[PDB]
Amino acid sequence: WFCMQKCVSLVPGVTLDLIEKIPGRLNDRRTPLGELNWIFTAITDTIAW
Amino acid sequence: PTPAILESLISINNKLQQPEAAAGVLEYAMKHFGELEIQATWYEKLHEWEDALVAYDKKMDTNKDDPELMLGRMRCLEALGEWGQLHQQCCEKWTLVNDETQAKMARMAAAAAWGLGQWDSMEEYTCMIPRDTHDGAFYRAVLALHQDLFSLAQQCIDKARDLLDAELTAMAGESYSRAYGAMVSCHMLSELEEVIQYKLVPERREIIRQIWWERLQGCQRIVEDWQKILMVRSLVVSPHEDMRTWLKYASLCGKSGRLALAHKTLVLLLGVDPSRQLDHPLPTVHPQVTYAYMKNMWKSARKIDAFQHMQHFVQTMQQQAQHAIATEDQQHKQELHKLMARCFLKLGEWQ
Amino acid sequence: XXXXXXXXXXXXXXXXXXXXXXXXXXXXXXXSTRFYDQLNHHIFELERKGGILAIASLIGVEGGNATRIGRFANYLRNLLPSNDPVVMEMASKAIGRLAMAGDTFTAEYVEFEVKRALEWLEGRRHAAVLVLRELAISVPTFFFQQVQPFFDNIFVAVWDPKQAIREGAVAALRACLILTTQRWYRHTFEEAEKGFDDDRIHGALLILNELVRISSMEGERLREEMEEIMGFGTKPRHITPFTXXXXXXXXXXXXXXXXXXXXXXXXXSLIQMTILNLLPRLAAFRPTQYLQDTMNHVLSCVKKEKERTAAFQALGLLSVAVRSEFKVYLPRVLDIIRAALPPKVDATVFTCISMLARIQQDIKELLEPMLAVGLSPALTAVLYDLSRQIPQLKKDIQDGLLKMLSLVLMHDVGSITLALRTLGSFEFELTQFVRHCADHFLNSEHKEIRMEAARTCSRLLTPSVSQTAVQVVADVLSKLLVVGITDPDPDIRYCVLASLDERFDAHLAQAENLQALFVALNDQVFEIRELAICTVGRLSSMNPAFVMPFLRKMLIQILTELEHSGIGRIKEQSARMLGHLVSNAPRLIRPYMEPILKALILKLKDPNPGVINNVLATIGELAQVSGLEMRKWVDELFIIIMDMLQDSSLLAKRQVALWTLGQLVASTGYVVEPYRKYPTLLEVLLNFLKTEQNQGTRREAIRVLGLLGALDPYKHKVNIEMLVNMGNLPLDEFYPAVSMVALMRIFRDQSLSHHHTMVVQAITFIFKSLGLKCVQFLPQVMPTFLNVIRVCDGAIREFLFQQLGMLVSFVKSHIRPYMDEIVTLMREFWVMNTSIQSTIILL
Amino acid sequence: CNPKSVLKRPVTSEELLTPGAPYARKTFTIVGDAVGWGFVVRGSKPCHIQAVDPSGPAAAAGMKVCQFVVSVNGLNVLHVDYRTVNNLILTGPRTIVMEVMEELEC
Amino acid sequence: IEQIVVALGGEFKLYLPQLIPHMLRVFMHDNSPGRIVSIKLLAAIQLFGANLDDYLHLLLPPIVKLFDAPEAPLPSRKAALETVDRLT
Amino acid sequence: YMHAMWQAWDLAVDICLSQLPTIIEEGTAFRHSPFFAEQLTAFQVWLTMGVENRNPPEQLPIVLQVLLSQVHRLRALDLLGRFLDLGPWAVSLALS
Ligand SMILES: O=P(O)(O)O[C@H]1[C@H](OP(=O)(O)O)[C@@H](OP(=O)(O)O)[C@H](OP(=O)(O)O)[C@@H](OP(=O)(O)O)[C@H]1OP(=O)(O)O
Repeated sequence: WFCMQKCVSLVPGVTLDLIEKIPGRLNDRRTPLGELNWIFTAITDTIAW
Repeated sequence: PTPAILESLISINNKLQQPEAAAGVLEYAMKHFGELEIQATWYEKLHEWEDALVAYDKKMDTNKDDPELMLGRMRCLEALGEWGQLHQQCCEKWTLVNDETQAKMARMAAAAAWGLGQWDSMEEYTCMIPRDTHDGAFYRAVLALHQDLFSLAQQCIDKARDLLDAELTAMAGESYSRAYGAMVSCHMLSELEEVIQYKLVPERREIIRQIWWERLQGCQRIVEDWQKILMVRSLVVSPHEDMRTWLKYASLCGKSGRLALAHKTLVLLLGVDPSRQLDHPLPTVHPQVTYAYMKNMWKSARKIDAFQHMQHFVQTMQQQAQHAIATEDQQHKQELHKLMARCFLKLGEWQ
Repeated sequence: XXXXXXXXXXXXXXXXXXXXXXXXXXXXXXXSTRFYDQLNHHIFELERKGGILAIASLIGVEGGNATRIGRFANYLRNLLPSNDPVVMEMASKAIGRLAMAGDTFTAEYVEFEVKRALEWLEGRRHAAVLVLRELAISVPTFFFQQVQPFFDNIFVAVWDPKQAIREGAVAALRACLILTTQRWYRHTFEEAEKGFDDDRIHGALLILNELVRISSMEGERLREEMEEIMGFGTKPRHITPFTXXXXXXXXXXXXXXXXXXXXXXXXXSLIQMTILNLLPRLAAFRPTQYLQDTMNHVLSCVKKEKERTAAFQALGLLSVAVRSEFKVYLPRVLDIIRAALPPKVDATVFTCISMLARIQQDIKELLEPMLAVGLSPALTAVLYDLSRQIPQLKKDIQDGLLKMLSLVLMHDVGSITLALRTLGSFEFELTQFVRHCADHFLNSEHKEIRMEAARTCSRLLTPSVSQTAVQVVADVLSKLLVVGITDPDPDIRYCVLASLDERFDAHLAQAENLQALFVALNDQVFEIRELAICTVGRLSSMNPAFVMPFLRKMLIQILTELEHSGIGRIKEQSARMLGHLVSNAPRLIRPYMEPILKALILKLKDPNPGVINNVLATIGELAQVSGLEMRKWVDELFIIIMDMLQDSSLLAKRQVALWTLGQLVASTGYVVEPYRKYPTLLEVLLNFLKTEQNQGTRREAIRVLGLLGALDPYKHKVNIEMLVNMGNLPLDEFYPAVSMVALMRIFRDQSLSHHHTMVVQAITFIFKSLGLKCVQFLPQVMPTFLNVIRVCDGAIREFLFQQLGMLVSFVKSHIRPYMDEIVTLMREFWVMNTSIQSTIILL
Repeated sequence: CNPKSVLKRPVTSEELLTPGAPYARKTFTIVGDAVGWGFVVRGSKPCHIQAVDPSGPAAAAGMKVCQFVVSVNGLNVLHVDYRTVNNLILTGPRTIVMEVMEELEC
Repeated sequence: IEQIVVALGGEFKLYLPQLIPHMLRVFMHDNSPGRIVSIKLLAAIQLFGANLDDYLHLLLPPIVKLFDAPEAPLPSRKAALETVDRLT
Repeated sequence: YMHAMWQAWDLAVDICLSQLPTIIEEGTAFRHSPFFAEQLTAFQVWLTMGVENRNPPEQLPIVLQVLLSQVHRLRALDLLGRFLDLGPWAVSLALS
């Protein structure tokens, strides 16, 4: 969804194909993919509270 | 043929950017009129600073000391860069001098103090320079950056540019060549702007140095112009922090037939005097500097000693290479081989 | 633009009229030409004050032009011969504004008024005096052009029995003798002393004072300052935002003045006023008999009325000039001051008590009546400058002054205004007052009270660890932010926001305060919007967790207004706003620099001047922020900017063009190589030095030649017949050849159109006089002459064909090579038009 | 020989401090300029004025070379080093309040 | 326009930026008797819905100038106010 | 949907996958996001003027999430203690 918004102009050279091939896992918080999952959990729990 | 005519002929040639013709006029004077008719000012116009100093020394020995001959000889000393002798003549003669010559003195006295790095003397002299002059603004802006008065520095630079208006406009009218002198003034002003950034932005430092290096190579290879520019950059960059600048400078001094200045420069970079300790071996720290010293020594006709040093140096180099070759220092090894190669070639041609 | 422009014209013709002239000047700042001349003529003939307001205001702002000068000069020349008072001085101000316009006709207009002023030397005499006085101030050079007529005519005309001339002509002589000193004096002293030997008193004294006052500025510099009554170590911002005979005769000057002060004691108010002005300045040059003659007139004038104001001014100068000998008359002066104050004019009395110290412990007792007088701007200026010069009891001064303010603020509107201005002007030693001032501004419907109470509280929070003080500052600053967001009057909102400086950034970075500031970034007023984004950008280091997400959303909106809004003003405002963001939040913008720069380059390649000017100022600020990441685009922006630098057609100012180019070369480090790529760069930048008149622009054009380095002259060389005619030929041949060559140059280009008739009449006469030797010139003349016939229009065609006929009659057989072209010409331009038919048949 | 000394008076300590006799004090307020004030103080104990720019604002408002100072911008600097006074004037405001001893030709 | 908005719905925000320049010119210079073409364009903006998110900063100033202008007629001012109500 | 924290999520994503060209192609080491660091900085700034019983800090649940790692655990444990010090009202919040 981030790659479908108008805000992609701010990051040229970011297509869906790069999102498919994002490295990491959803467990390892030291990887790039696990970083986002960890951040996302914090942001959502903050909005709710 | 008259001396006045010959003098005017010389000044005309310099304005027309024909240095060789004006030199020929001095050769004519030498033959047909000898030496007494040749004033020292003629050498000054021709940029014969060595012969002008000899002339001003001969004149100041016989004739009693005069304001005009003192300023003429002092002007020669600043062009040569003999800041030691130039500052000695200043300190000796201040109360003995009038306020008119005082204003014609301080512009040269401040240059000498700045060269020697005595900032208290430099402050005294700069105040004596008139504010209406380009130099008066420039030297006030320099003592601003020494005291970190950034706000006042920028102010003084702007007035300096304002005073360069008159000079830039006049020289631009009659060819680019005449405008070059003014162009160098703005060069030094905009370099002083990039010293304020250098003192404020640690992240910008290596960029500024690269810009400085590329800019100086576009500038003309005249030794006077380089000395001015290097003295400015030396406000925040010691010569050790940028070797290649001062080595290229020494090479120009060598090519221009001023090996004495080249020697001083190289001694300052080496750290010690090999000239004094002839028996000792040359220091290996900063090898590119040492190599420049040896090829200078060869030009100085100490060619048996130079050759011997090169044999010692290459043995040191090849041992310093072998023992220090790890995987890490690969760029250093590649530069050390490029050096050793040029060393071996010099060895051969010298042999 | 015509009907309502004439409706408000009669409105301003018939406070309200000055505001209608200021609004007309404000409308002239944005701005047909014929209708403005008719509207000025409509207001002129009718009233006279509004006509001068129409003329002078437009000329200054819209700019003097040859059309406007030629027309309005007749209007000004008609007013001067006969006019009313007050209107005359307004017309003289319209002369000064015209004379300082800086036009080519200024030389003619000024010397036209000066020559007629000398002819006169009563609406004629006083008009010439006001013209010469204002021109002497504004234009020293052309005022000096007639100095010998100046002195000779004026020393006759001054001593006529008139008052308005004596007031102005001495001020004109003042402006003249100052210009003479810095660069006549014997003829001045002779005619002045001849006049002294009661109309002929107060004028000679002023002339003698001019030689005394100019010789010693120490006397005047004290009077000039009393009438009116950053840091060098600061680090500049890392991103630069866009931007003899008068001393020898001085003895007789006071000698004839010491007797004049006794002679004209109470003869013919006006003379006593000028005496009490001059006496201190003469005494400051040379102070006892001179002092005794001064003291008799001065002390007697203090007890009297209508002079007490100027008397203390002279008395204050006398106390500074005459130090020790004045101490005898201290009991006299202090008794008059102790009697003058109880009645409460006295604003000057305090100013001179400050000059009396400019001391004794008696002043300590003098404070208790001084403060009991009341709050005045003179009093608090004195006590402030009193603690500067003599800080013996600075604490006791602040003790009484704070006690006075406390008595006042424990308790109409304009006094509370000035009391707050006092409270916030100079330093003090304040909790209840500020929590009580938080009540006053909220509960005041007066606009000026709210605006000043805001300025006061923001100044009094300069002392900004105790929890109570923090909670107080938090309360006050929350109320201030509410006023800065919610107040209807946008001036008050702007003042409050501007007052929230760096000092408060520790408090502004709180969540609640930041939520208010965000609302403020959508203010109706663009200027307030600009100021808010600057504050939030500055806080992006304090609380990045809030500020950095919000500036990203704002950045998207800014770039939306740029790209998608098709409107000049909105795009101009959007670029300006992106300027403040780049400068204040460079960390945020660095990752997004390539998108922003592509958007801006696209705006530069679009087919309003202020939009391009703000876009260039933003790109320049991006240069420094980019930090060598913009190199790939440098060659693109260099083409664009060099395209915009050359020629004056482009609306965008060269100044900002040259400034942004500087910042690119500087930050990105493109040196020497641009000279090779763009060789005209050195020809463009040395052309500005011969063309530009602005200093700032010329300054940049040098700073950019600096950063680009000094090119070696050879590297610049790599980057880039009339005498011969005579050298060969004899003179009898040379003269035709040089005549022809000179005619051929005119034949080409559009210059021929102006001189069509004369050029060809010459060439024909040349060929006729030569004979058959003209055949030589045929290959030159014919191809041009035929192409001239092709592109000529109307009447000239017929004439050219007539003269071609003459040519052909002379050339005769030699015309064969060009005959084919001539036929084609004829074939094309043969028409049924009777005129050309007869012409061609003759040919 | 590197330093330059233009002051004939060898020492003035304990002579200034005594009231009256050789000199009469005066206070000079000098406004800053675009390029600087133009005065130098190089007195060890008394902080005498070393030189004054003849074209500068200071020379216009008196400020002769042969002078001594004891207070700058209010603060009394009668007994400090010359370098310390140079720090105070630069770190201070643009306009400087200066007291000049102004010896009366003695 | 109103029919394209109901047809596409969420996908209209891709094409709205092209139309914005013309809509902003309508407000600046509307000579329609009683500005009834403005009132119609307000009624359209109500349909735009959550499409206006990324472009509300563009549309809103014209709408705000419309209902604050005293010279403008009362019908067109009520239409602007009711539009802001809906969009809220 | 219109909460301010959503804007932070966009920036976090932007910075995280602006490195992907260099991570995939160049093989650059993935630098971690400053998000959690900057959020603790905001909580610290709040504590400075947090004596009053104002609106609680938005970042309290983030401080909890930070405790799970070790990278920022020392800083969080410090700040969390300083917060609890403020009063018993704050300890009640941290327990809720
Ligand atoms: O004067 P030379 O003895 O012939 O030495 C030259 C000279 O070097 P210096 O800077 O010491 O004078 C060249 O410099 P230029 O003055 O011509 O600019 C330099 O060339 P570069 O500037 O390209 O380095 C060249 O070096 P190289 O052989 O690597 O091309 C080097 O030659 P030697 O080191 O062999 O004497």
